[PDB]
Amino acid sequence: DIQMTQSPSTLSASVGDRVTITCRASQSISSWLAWYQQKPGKAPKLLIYKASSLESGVPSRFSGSGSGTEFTLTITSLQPDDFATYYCQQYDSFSWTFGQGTKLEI
Amino acid sequence: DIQMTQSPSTLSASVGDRVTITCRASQSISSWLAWYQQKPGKAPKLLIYKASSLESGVPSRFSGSGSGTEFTLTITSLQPDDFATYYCQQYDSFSWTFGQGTKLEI
Amino acid sequence: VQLVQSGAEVKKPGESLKISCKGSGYSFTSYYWIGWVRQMPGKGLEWMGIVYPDDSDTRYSPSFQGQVTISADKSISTAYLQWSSLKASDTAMYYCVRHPGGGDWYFDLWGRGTLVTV
Amino acid sequence: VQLVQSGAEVKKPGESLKISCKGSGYSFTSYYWIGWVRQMPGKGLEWMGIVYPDDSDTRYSPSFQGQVTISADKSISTAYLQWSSLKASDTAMYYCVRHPGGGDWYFDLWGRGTLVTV
Amino acid sequence: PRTFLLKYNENGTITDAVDCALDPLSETKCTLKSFTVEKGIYQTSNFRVQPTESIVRFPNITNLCPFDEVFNATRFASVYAWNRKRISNCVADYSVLYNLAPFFTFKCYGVSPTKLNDLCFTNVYADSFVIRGDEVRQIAPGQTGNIADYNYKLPDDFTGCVIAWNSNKLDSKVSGNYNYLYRLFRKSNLKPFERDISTEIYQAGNKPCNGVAGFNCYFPLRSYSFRPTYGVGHQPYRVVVLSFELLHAPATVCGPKKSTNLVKNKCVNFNFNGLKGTGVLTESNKKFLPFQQFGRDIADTTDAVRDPQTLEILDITPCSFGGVSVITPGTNTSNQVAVL
Amino acid sequence: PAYTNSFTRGVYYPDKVFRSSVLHSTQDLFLPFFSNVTWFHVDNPVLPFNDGVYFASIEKSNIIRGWIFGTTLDSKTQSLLIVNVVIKVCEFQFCNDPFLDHKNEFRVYSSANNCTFEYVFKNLREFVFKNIDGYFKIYSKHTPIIVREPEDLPQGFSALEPLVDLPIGINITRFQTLLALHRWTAGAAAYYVGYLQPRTFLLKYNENGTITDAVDCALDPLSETKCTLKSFTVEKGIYQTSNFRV
Amino acid sequence: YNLAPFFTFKCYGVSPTKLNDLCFTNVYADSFVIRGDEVRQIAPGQTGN
Ligand SMILES: *[C@@H]1O[C@H](CO)[C@@H](O[C@@H]2O[C@H](CO)[C@@H](O)[C@H](O)[C@H]2NC(C)=O)[C@H](O)[C@H]1NC(C)=O
Ligand SMILES: *[C@@H]1O[C@H](CO)[C@@H](O)[C@H](O)[C@H]1NC(C)=O
Ligand SMILES: *[C@@H]1O[C@H](CO)[C@@H](O)[C@H](O)[C@H]1NC(C)=O
Ligand SMILES: *[C@@H]1O[C@H](CO)[C@@H](O)[C@H](O)[C@H]1NC(C)=O
Repeated sequence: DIQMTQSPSTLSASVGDRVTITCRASQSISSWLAWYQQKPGKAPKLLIYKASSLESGVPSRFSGSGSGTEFTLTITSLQPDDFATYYCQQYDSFSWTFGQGTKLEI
Repeated sequence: DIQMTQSPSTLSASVGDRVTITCRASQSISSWLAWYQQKPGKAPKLLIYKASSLESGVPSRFSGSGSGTEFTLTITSLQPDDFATYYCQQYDSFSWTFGQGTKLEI
Repeated sequence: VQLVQSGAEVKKPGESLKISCKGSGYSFTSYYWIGWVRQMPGKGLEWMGIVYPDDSDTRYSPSFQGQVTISADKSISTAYLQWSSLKASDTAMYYCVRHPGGGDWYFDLWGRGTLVTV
Repeated sequence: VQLVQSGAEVKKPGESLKISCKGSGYSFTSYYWIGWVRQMPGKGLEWMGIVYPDDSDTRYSPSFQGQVTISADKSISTAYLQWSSLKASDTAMYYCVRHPGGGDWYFDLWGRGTLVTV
Repeated sequence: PRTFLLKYNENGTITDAVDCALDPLSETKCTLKSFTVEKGIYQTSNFRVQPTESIVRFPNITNLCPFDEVFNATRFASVYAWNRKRISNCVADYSVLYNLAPFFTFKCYGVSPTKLNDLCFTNVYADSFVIRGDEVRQIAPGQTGNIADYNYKLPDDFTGCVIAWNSNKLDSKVSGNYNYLYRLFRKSNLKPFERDISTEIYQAGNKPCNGVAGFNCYFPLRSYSFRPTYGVGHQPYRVVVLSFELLHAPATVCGPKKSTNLVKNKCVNFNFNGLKGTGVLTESNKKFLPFQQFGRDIADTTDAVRDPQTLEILDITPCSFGGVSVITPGTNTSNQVAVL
Repeated sequence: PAYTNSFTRGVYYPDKVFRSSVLHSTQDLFLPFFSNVTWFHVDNPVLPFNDGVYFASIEKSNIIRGWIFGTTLDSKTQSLLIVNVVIKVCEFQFCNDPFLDHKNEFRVYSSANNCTFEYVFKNLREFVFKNIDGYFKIYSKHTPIIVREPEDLPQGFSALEPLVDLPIGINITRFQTLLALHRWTAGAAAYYVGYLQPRTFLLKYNENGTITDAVDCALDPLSETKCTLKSFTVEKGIYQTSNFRV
Repeated sequence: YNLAPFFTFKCYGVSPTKLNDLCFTNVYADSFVIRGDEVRQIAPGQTGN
């Protein structure tokens, strides 16, 4: 199974900051990465598909980039809406795997 | 696209009279004409299919005849509900075409 | 054995228009050709297209081909008439109609109707 | 356009249980892959499996292969996760998810979740 | 099961019989079609040494071929950019293919399916793509259509198997899957096993088409728009074409056959990398170049072979045979015979 | 353009079958005997590809390192790069002057995109390049040679053994030699190009399996007589060899 | 070749591909409707109702 390692495990930043979560894959997965956001006690919300294309209904400040091993999820300005755990899911191949997750915190 | 001309465009006849309506085809159709009753603001209801047989729920007063290019629709005794628009459509070949319609008045 | 159409609605030009027809009261709904007929205000009926719900095969009149898109959701026994680029000419009341099988290609069942004015 | 999931169920270890989720608000339900994803409390998301309601085709994950039993019924558009002999480790949130076909295998819709407690 | 010569008398009663295989005299009787033999020498049958045992020699390879990646890939390539994967240096078990699905097509050319596990191939190549179901017929030698003409052309003398199955579950999207593309316009038909990935605008007319995309100026590639609702003919089908070279050579790909020990100087049945025969294998002084794996005589019959394991040159000689002649004084004189 | 005589060069082993003490007739793409082969000094023109190419190189310092094969030799069409071995079938945007500079290195292409296939005067290296059924076949033979005149191809017989077959699957109509500018100033090395033709050859396999000699059947009436009689020696007489047909 | 997804096109005495390259003296098209299992009955020298 393709293994997703997501860094950093916990990140603390203030409102209005810019953050760059990174996700790395054991095997090259082209651009088939999805970025999800889960608030505590809430279902995760799909944010990024095709590693750059934002899901409709998601704030435009979210952005994704990278291919192959490296993937970067960048938020230009943080808000209390942005403070939730972030996951990276590869869908290049079956037996889909999720990243450990990043706990974005105030 | 078989073309249908329906004559006369409007007909006025007293209640209880026998009324005849002619549907003419651009090219011959082998008894594949259908006659519909459309009351104002209502859904057309099938009276006659194959130009001879009549749909269930239609009284015997309504009748049809003809073959080839020429077809006829006849009412022996008129009724208050009988007066309304009448349509003829060929289903011999696709791209089905309707008649212009005949408005019936007392 | 009835066809219930979507409620009549008014939309401005350039909008996407979808009209829904659901058939009830007869079994094997997917095996009946379901089509749409257009009546302009003060005009005769014009056949527009038909769809086979089982295989989604579509047939269109030459005038309405491309201009309309007719689809069939066999799962919920429904047929959809989809118009793009609504215009003033796209003002008429539409009938959902049912076809018998075999060589009988008249419209045995007619819906109540769906007026659309642009 | 969202998935409705059953309420939380609490059972002692060694008991069979079945958790149901039905999608609603979207057409062609049986032609969308419906999956289960497990999140251990205070742990990362783990994809459990997926099922195609139309033909009842399942693709379980290797970790959960031979243990979970995911099935589906297209009549009510409901996907069932049947777990037999609940073990102690089987105390986690279960999310019903839907994902599109084609190359887009990402889980666009997520269910609210069931608090399966063992 | 035996051959007998039966004497029917005037009344139809079998009054005597001769067992043709009993002894040389009876064989002479059967060959002469008579119960009496005159003095002379008669050619009756052929002596032939029979093989004592069966020997199988296949390359010392155990790793299975990567058919799993070819057939169980999450997303296949488009037909205009069909993907070619080299299958080599592995054991090819073709039994796994049958079990996967009720295949729409598992049609083989130049071979039979059931015998694929008994053969060795020099270098297998798997070409994978996605097409429409109605276009599945165009994946065959000497076919006409958009896929054959402008996307993927099979050679007329094509040796290999075309496998096509329904991929509605994985390649159809309700909104529509536009990822898969096919070439619709090209200047000339593709030669067999050639790939065109050029995106230059097709100039049907005289006026140039530098991206104008006008009349007679079209982008060659077009989308498929697979949807689950459409019928089987419009549903996507995944196609893998396995092409292999059967003429014997250093065989990287072989079936799952367990090699026996190499036994020399005895008449044996032998199977060297799918080459089956009967003969005596002996040490050979013939010097083979590395690409040379067997030797042929003037009748194009394999007279020397190279052992797949030990890379040893072995001469193959037919097991001893000859004619058999029966010298008889005559059945009237005696039943004694001599055998030459 | 300078020209010279191929003599009996350019003969390769038709198949992988071992044959000994036999005369074998084979129909294949061969270099015609005594053909007019164009010879260059180190000059890297875009020589066309016409059903196959025979490329000979006489040198001692490895000026010729490879070749590029393509139809347009630009990014719009996919092309083959072979260099001394790295083989790449990519949509190369080749430079007008492809050469390699070595420092005591690839100037061939500005960029390489959408790769589909990846693989990794006393010396005469003879090569045969063919492109059939999407397969690029390369045959090779190396011989130490001594030349009285550098221009002349050595007169004799040597056979080219199969080197490699590549499933490149492209349309090749042109080729260019890759030259090493040495330590730019590069010393001239002789390289000869002869175009292969569909020809029938009669090959003599000796006791050790080597192709010692051959007869090119369509060279002249004597060779056609030899091929018809399936012998390299013809006795006195008159022989019906073939039929001329317009 | 655009008629129905899986049409059965069976040519006796000719090839499906070669029809465009040939000239035909007299051509007749015979149209009818039958059961699918009876389709194989429509061939030279076959047995069926
Ligand atoms: C591709 O995936 C399928 C499904 O997982 C594999 O098919 C299974 O193969 C095993 C061993 O060969 C059998 O025991 C199962 O019964 C098969 N399952 C089904 C549903 O057929 C298949 O082996 C994989 N690889 C290839 C090359 O097809
Ligand atoms: C190969 O390329 C040449 C020139 O680019 C062209 O004339 C020819 O038609 C091409 N052949 C094929 C089979 O694409
Ligand atoms: C070879 O070609 C050159 C120029 O094309 C010509 O001058 C010469 O005579 C030719 N030689 C032979 C043997 O054909
Ligand atoms: C060729 O490479 C270019 C450069 O990235 C890319 O835009 C194009 O899509 C590629 N062509 C194909 C057929 O992949």
